[PDB]
Amino acid sequence: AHGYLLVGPFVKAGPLRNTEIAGQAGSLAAGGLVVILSLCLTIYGISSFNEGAP
Amino acid sequence: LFFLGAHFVWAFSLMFLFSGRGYWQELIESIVWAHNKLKVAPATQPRALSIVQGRAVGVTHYLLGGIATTWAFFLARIIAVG
Amino acid sequence: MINLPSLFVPLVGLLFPAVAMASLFLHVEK
Amino acid sequence: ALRIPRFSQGIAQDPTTRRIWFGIATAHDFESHDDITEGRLYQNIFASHFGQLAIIFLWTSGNLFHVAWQGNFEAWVQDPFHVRPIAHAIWDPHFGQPAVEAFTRGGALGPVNNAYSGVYQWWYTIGLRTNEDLYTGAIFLLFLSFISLLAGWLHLQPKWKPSVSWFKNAESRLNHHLSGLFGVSSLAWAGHLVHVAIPGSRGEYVRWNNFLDVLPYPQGLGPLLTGQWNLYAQNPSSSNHLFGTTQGAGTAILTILGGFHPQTQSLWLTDVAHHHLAIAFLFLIGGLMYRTNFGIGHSIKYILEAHIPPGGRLGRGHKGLYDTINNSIHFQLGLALASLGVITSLVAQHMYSLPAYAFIAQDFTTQAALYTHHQYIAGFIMTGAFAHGPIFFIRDYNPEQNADNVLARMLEHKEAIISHLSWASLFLGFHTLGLYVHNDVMLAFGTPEKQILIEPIFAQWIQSAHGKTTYGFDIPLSSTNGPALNAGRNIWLPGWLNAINENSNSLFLTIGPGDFLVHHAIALGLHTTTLILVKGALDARGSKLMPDKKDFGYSFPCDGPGRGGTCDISAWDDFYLAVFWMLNTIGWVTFYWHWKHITLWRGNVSQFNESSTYLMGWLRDYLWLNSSQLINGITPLVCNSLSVWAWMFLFGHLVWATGFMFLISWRGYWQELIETLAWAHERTPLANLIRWRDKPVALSIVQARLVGLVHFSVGYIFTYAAFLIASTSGKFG
Amino acid sequence: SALVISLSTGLSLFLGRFVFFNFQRENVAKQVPEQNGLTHFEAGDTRAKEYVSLLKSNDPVGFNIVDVLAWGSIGHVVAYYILATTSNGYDPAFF
Amino acid sequence: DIAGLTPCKESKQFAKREKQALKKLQASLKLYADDSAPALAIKATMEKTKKRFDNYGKYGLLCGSDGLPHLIVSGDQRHWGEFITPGILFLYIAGWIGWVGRSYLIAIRDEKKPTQKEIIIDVPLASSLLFRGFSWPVAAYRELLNGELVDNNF
Amino acid sequence: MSHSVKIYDTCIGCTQCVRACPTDVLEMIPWGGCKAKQIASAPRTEDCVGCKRCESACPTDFLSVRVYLWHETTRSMGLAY
Ligand code: CLA
Ligand code: CLA
Ligand code: CLA
Ligand code: CLA
Ligand SMILES: CC1=C(/C=C/C(C)=C\C=C/C(C)=C/C=C/C=C(C)/C=C/C=C(C)/C=C/C2=C(C)CCCC2(C)C)C(C)(C)CCC1
Ligand SMILES: CC1=C(C/C=C(\C)CCC[C@H](C)CCC[C@@H](C)CCCC(C)C)C(=O)c2ccccc2C1=O
Ligand code: SF4
Ligand code: SF4
Ligand code: SF4
Repeated sequence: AHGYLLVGPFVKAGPLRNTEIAGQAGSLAAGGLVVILSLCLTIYGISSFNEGAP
Repeated sequence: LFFLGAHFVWAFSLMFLFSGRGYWQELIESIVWAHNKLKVAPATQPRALSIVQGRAVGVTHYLLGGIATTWAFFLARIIAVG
Repeated sequence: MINLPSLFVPLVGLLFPAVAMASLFLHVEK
Repeated sequence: ALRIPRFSQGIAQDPTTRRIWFGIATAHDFESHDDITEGRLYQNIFASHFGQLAIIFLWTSGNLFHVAWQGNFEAWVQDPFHVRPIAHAIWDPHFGQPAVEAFTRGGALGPVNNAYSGVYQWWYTIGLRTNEDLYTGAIFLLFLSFISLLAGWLHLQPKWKPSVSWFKNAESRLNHHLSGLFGVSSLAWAGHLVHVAIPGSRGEYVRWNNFLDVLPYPQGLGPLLTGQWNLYAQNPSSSNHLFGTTQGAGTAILTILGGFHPQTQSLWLTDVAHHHLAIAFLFLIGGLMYRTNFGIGHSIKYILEAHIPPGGRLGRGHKGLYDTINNSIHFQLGLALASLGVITSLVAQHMYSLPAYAFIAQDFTTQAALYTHHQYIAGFIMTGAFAHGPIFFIRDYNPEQNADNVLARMLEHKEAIISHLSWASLFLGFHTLGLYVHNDVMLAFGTPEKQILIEPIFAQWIQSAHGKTTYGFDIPLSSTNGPALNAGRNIWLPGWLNAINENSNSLFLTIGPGDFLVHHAIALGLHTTTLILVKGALDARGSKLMPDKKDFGYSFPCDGPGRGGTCDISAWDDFYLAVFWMLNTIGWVTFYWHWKHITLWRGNVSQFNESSTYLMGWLRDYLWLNSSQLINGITPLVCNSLSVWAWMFLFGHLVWATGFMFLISWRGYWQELIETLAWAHERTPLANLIRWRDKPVALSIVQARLVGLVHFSVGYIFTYAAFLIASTSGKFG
Repeated sequence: SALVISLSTGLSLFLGRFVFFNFQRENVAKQVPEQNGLTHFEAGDTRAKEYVSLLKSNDPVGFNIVDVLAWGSIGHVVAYYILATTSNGYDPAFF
Repeated sequence: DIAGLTPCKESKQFAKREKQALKKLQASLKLYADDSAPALAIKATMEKTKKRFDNYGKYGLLCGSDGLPHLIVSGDQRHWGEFITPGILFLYIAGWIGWVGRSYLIAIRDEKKPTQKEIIIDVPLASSLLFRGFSWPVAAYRELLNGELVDNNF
Repeated sequence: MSHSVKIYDTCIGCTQCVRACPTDVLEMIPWGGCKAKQIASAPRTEDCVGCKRCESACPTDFLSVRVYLWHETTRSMGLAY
């Protein structure tokens, strides 16, 4: 849900905007953000480990 | 001829704004010492500024400094062309 | 191949930082 | 509630951020944090700054290695005229094309900033010519700067002593140093310039292959060892040189003699070497002055001892300055700082007027962003010099051990010391400020006449003794000759130290009433700056308002309200306060050169002369003239050659300004709204459960006096950085 | 004009005042004792200064200056030579 | 004479200063007081800076370039009283500011309690003390060194 | 140290003198007379923050008192929370 967000933000407001490329409209850089984002997310799950399977 | 003073007064405020207090004490005595040798000071215990007075002499100066700076900057670009 | 020496600014100015801002969040924990 | 980064425990606990911020900014304060023993500490600074030297060579390596695939020599030697020789290539993805505008510089493709740093004239400046001859640079320096780490460890590890006691001698060391080090460190240099470099300067080249085959001479070192020495200096050069090619280059190493040059300024190649040689006896004769367990010479106590020029019948002690300075390690690191501090400017004020370098000054941008990175610093030192000699007084220092005894006595008769200091300032205060407003009330009153200016003898007079030459005088008993010097003459001072009057590049520029003020306002700087450092230092031990103020002597910033009201009254917060005037002297001073120089270069001189005199129009021209160029690199109709600089120059005005927060804010207001602003999450959805490891806080009550500063400073020092360059580059001068 | 070898004559006046004691009495440097390993302890930190030991050499080794300085510098020094030199030797006067 | 160029008797650069400037402040062809009784550039403000003239006095007076005067103050030639004459004057006047500073002060501390006399001021300027200051001949200049304030008071 | 700011004096009498301070001080220990003879610099101090409200009133007649623990709690902070 948070996924297909961050498109027109960086495909319609992109650095040199309104693109003529196959890529954007685009995954592009944004797909790069979910990676930075998603692990900035993990090294917070080192605040809790508390470790199990129940 | 103002625009230099008051563009000075402002850049005097920071001294009042940016500084300690038992400092100008610690200083005010070295003074008070030299004073006593010649026999010229004690009466009316000379004292540094009242923590918040020091702030009172920030601000107030920072404003009548930083302000008349433009009161000058202005009246000097409407008198004469404009 | 022609004109291609662009890696020692992300590995450094970008990725090296990733390492440590991650990694060194060892200051919090490890 | 975890246990965490260690040396401290005190620190190791608070959740609140202070744990990080602080984490970094004890690291360095070894004495008396958890670990430390007099054997730990010492070594724990020794294999530290073996981690030094080490980082100075990974700097130097790359300095020589972002040169010689790109950014000329093999064009800058070919013959180098004030256009734009390069350090390095800029590479930023943010750039526009308008990058095509320099952001690229004639010959090279890459856009680069090119060098303001001194070297290009020194790598060249002795030999080291050849663009097929060099990539060497790191290769060495680095196959060095790693060894720099190796002892680090080797001498780390106990087996082969890191050695505790050993660190207190002196005599042995410094009986070693100022011979072994300096002396042979010179010599060896005297060596190099002479076999490999002077030959390059006149030169034709040395070739890599032959050391033995290359001789300076035909019949070889020649008696020399035999002393004639003299006759090196016959027909050493021939002034009308074609420099580095002969044709009249000549070959007798070394001189006094011939020329200031229209081609080169600076310092005849030979002379920087007999000198380097010449001094290399005195230090070698000096080294070997104190003991090393053979039984010759001197022991460092017992000359200080009962020694003493005055009184002897006075009543002031000498006794153990040596184990109180030896035992201090702060006395140490503060006679260290200064000397370096006093000489860092003697370096940098002699390096102009007397630059050692082919094609420098009259390169004359790089001559003006190199006097100052040695004026900043140098000032930046001095403070720290004065600041480790008010830590000696608190952490170390021993009132019973010291007493009657001259360093003591300095505390004792101290109230005077700050007063006959503060009396200098207050005088040097209003009296410079009468002269400069008066000088500005007059004008724009439109009587310029009835200006008050002293044309200020005392210098002009020095520099008669030297000369020349401006319009005579006799000066009774010199007389412009008759009494000449007579004892001395054709030998020594020759043509040299005779530029005379010489507008273009004299050495000595011709001083008047504009210089009889700045010169009294640099003097009101280091005085005020030092009444506060002298004071700062003297009672770090503390006074009346605080008797106590100790066992943290240094940074205990703040105290409770009441008594009179007590504040920045730690010897750190006077150091803290000091650094503003070291950023105000080291500003009046630098400010001064440049305006002067600037004007000197397409130069009226006149202009400083009437426009040193008064304060307004120190803005108007200079400061207001000559931002000119930089402020549009942006200018709306597109971007012109310098853009880094002007954006830096506003980066300059922000970093500065944003100091003030830190500086007019004071932890109380900040902490409290963070008390409300940490009711958000704890209260507001999708933000919750979610735990900081560190509790929100507002910065401690010393911390922000620093940070505003270490913030005030960059802005400030990054603005003139960007200002001067962004204006000595176009010019006009 | 300049008596250059006026003073290099002069400085190895004094460091031959160095050729000194390595030779004569005892093993050398009068020890080491103190230098590696280190001092008692000592700890002022510390000794040894005597205003009295200017005697011994000042009269003996007053000569040394001369020995090069005299006849050896401006000597044609070590004229009384020859003594195995096929590869080559001389060393022929620069005077 | 000493470098900055010489006095009034000739300082062309100085001459050019006399002239343009003021003389032009003139050069508003008129602006009209053909009788008129008020507006005073006209008379003096120029003439009071202007009937400054090949005379000024004479004064020597060094005139650097741009012919603004520089003051050497050596003890020579003409120039002696550009510091000493108005120098001892500064000294004499001050010191008889503070000779009486060390006076409408060393006169109290005394009797029945004197804790802030000082903020009202019986008699003002001390006065009485005041004239002590011109009637210093010598005054402190020996009495400070001996007796009264005396090393013991030190 | 972990709270060490000396307010001591000599009278340590506490009538029309000093009381102010959030918890920290129970004193009234006596020591074998001083006139009023309630003495000491302190009760056990591992409880509260760092005022100098501690003098402001009733003598210390050398140093004021102040910030200084360094070694700093959260409860001793105000904020954790
Ligand atoms: C040549 C250097 C010399 C040496 C060998 C030392 C050695 C020492 N100094 Mg010191 N000092 C020096 C010069 C030196 N100093 C100078 C020149 C000054 C001022 C001019 C100081 C001012 C100073 C202070 C106030 C203190 C020391 C302290 C110390 C001791 C602990 C070090 C520390 O706290 O760092 C740890 C610091 C860090 C790990 C980094 C934080 C530093 C900040 C302020 C960064 C500085 C600005 C920075 C470059 C800007 C950011 C870069 C920008 C491009 C983003 C250690 C004995 C401390 C001490 O023990 O005294 C009791 C402390 O009080 N020094
Ligand atoms: C905080 C600052 C710092 C920084 C960043 C710099 C940076 C610079 N300084 Mg500098 N300087 C500083 C502090 C600093 N300085 C201080 C405190 C002083 C006063 C002591 C100086 C005094 C100074 C001088 C006099 C000069 C510079 C110069 C320079 C520039 C030349 C590059 C260089 O230094 O390579 C550094 C190179 C090395 C570290 C290697 C060379 C060292 C040799 C001497 C080692 C000898 C060991 C040898 C192997 C022993 C031989 C034994 C055997 C063979 C017999 C560079 C801009 C130069 C310049 O003018 O540029 C135009 C020069 O003029 N500086
Ligand atoms: C531009 C500046 C402003 C001014 C005018 C001053 C002035 C002064 N500072 Mg200072 N300071 C400032 C900004 C300023 N500071 C800032 C921003 C900081 C850092 C934040 C500091 C940090 C600092 C320190 C650490 C110290 C000083 C000290 C001093 C005094 C040193 C003595 C001297 O120089 O001659 C005397 C003063 C002048 C030339 C300024 C003019 C004062 C007179 C002439 C007032 C004019 C009278 C006027 C006609 C009447 C108007 C008043 C009213 C009736 C309308 C001086 C009063 C030191 C000191 O206390 O000396 C004992 C020392 O403690 N300053
Ligand atoms: C130029 C100034 C500097 C800056 C940047 C700020 C900024 C701020 N002050 Mg402030 N302040 C300053 C000087 C400054 N002050 C001074 C000198 C004083 C007194 C002399 C004060 C007295 C003061 C008070 C009393 C208050 C503030 C408050 C604030 C905050 C207001 C909310 C806001 O809009 O912040 C955010 C916006 C900015 C800081 C400006 C934009 C910054 C740009 C450059 C963007 C950079 C972000 C980017 C991602 C960088 C990452 C790149 C990477 C390389 C690091 C804000 C943090 C108030 C507050 O906290 O209310 C919320 C509070 O009322 N200030
Ligand atoms: C010029 C001349 C000359 C000479 C010169 C000289 C020789 C000198 C000088 C001067 C000097 C010689 C100076 C010095 C300076 C120094 C300094 C400035 C230092 C400083 C510092 C300090 C004072 C410190 C202090 C401290 C403290 C704070 C406390 C305790 C500790 C310590 C010590 C750290 C000649 C020969 C050519 C001749 C002619 C003239
Ligand atoms: C400089 C400074 C001082 C020192 C400032 C002082 C001591 C100013 C007070 C000076 C007074 C106004 C001089 C009064 C003397 C004359 C009025 C008496 C003679 C009367 C005349 C006729 C001249 C502080 O006390 C202070 C306190 C708190 C925060 C910052 C600072 C601060 O920055
Ligand atoms: S912060 Fe204010 S109240 Fe607190 S100690 Fe400092 S000056 Fe006093
Ligand atoms: S505040 Fe001081 S004087 Fe008062 S009771 Fe406490 S210790 Fe005694
Ligand atoms: S403010 Fe000080 S005296 Fe008062 S309770 Fe806290 S620590 Fe104790």
